[PDB]
Amino acid sequence: PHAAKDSSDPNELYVNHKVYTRHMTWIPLGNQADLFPEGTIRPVHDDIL
Amino acid sequence: IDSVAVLRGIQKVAMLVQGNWVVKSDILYPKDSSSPHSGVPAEVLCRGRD
Amino acid sequence: MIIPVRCFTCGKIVGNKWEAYLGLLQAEYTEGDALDALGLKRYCCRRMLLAHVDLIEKLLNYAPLE
Amino acid sequence: QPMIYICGECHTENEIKSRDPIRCRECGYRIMYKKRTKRLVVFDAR
Amino acid sequence: GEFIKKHPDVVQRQHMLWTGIQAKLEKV
Ligand SMILES: [Zn+2]
Ligand SMILES: [Zn+2]
Repeated sequence: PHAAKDSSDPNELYVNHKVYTRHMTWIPLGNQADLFPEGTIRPVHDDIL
Repeated sequence: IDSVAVLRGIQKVAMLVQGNWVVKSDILYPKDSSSPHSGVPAEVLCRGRD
Repeated sequence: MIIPVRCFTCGKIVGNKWEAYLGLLQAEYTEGDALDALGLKRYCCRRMLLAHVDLIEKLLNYAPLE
Repeated sequence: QPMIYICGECHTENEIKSRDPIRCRECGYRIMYKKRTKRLVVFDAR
Repeated sequence: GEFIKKHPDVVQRQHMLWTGIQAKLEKV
């Protein structure tokens, strides 16, 4: 909404331009969340394009 | 060639940087210019070149 | 289109090296030096990047959008 | 009951249902693309 | 060696242009 008007780089132009595995949201079922602490259930490296 | 008139002409089309005349951006980029290449579209931002 | 997720042989994970590899090229290392910095010793990995062609930046310009 | 396509190069809902000659609501374009389904489908990670 | 040619007023004029455009670019 408030990007600069020089409008050079797409990164400022767009929000959610690049999708990254870090965007994943865990969906624990029932006792899964209780069994395991957070983080340990994740995409391992968080950096993948 | 008229060495004086040509010097009176270069000022209209070029400017000296580090002892060498660099062509003026505003003549190198006519007023209807735009990002032409196979990359990001953009307006006539000679600001960056200057 | 986009860079693949892993090396075709061996199998190392590579989908998080194109951004940084281009960033280092944007630091004017030598391409081989960029690979060395990213730790691609096996040449099957080296080829995976050096011979890549990023098209999606070309295509998405043709992408229709309101 | 009403139907919703989208026009080329403006992508505006043209909302066409009659036997009328097809025509964008605002553009002069004469081509339009159906919207993607809402029904969910599946794919296999192999 | 452009200074071998006696027209030192040119550099002052170029500097005036530089100062103007600098005044324009400093607004960033
Ligand atoms: Zn490999
Ligand atoms: Zn239209």
